Amino acid sequence: MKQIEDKLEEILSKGHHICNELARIKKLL
Amino acid sequence: RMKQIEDKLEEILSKGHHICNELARIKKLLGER
Amino acid sequence: RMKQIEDKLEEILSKGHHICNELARIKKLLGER
Amino acid sequence: MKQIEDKLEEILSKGHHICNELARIKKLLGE
Repeated sequence: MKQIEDKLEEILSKGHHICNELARIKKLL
Repeated sequence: RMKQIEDKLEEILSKGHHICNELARIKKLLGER
Repeated sequence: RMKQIEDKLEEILSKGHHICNELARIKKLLGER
Repeated sequence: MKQIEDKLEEILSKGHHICNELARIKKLLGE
């Protein structure tokens, strides 16, 4: 379970990064 | 055409935030039992 | 409870694949004009 | 423009990675 939970938190944190990137791209366009 | 793409990006990053919230919920549940 | 979480992960999977397809579409459009 | 495209390709790349990871996790929980 700890590996699953740590992987979901990794994916979480990358999804947040992806949302920030798409926000940045939207503003440039 | 550009306004359509900007609005689609806003939609996707909204859905992306929702997905992340759903995964955080799942992570919480999986740690309890 | 576990079956519910597995089914939700399959929903999220599907939605993430759809999102990627949408972004690939956007990437195509933005390179044309 | 090339910067934007290359970032979108990085992102959807990583999205495919995320989907494979979630598919792996679903299988593990199926136990």
